[PDB]
Amino acid sequence: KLHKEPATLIKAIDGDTVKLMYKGQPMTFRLLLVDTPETKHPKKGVEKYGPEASAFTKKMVENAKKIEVEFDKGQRTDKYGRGLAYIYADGKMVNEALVRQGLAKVAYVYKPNNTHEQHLRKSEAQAKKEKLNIWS
Ligand SMILES: Cc1cn([C@H]2C[C@H](OP(=O)(O)O)[C@@H](COP(=O)(O)O)O2)c(=O)[nH]c1=O
Ligand SMILES: [Co+2]
Repeated sequence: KLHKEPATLIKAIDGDTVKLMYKGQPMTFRLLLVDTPETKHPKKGVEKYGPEASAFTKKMVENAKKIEVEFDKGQRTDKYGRGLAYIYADGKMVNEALVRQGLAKVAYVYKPNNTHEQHLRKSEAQAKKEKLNIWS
């Protein structure tokens, strides 16, 4: 099945991208199955709820005692060299926490890297029926 491995926070970049020390190497990790509003790129840019999604991920990983990464069963990095994982901060999955708050939408679902897709879609449906943030 999937397994969690330890990692150490270096820096949170924005809502869905964080830099971590993993097995002794610095890497940027991109959260599987979600897309947060942009803070960066001019062909996207500071989007509504981008500042709040970044701050939520930053708060969540900086205050954690333990960060764990869980790779899915397909490729572990994307075309930019970013690690593709589910990230956990004291056992809470950051990717699901964002979707549950309406600060991310379920996106980039590429098989076989989709083990938690239904769990995330269930949380996104709840954030939409509660009209949270993106969905308000
Ligand atoms: C989440 C994810 C993104 N990506 C790619 C798709 C997009 O490519 P392009 O940049 O060509 O559009 C980009 C989205 O990342 P960001 O949302 O960080 O921009 O990263 C993957 O290749 N695999 C993944 O699992
Ligand atoms: Co994004």
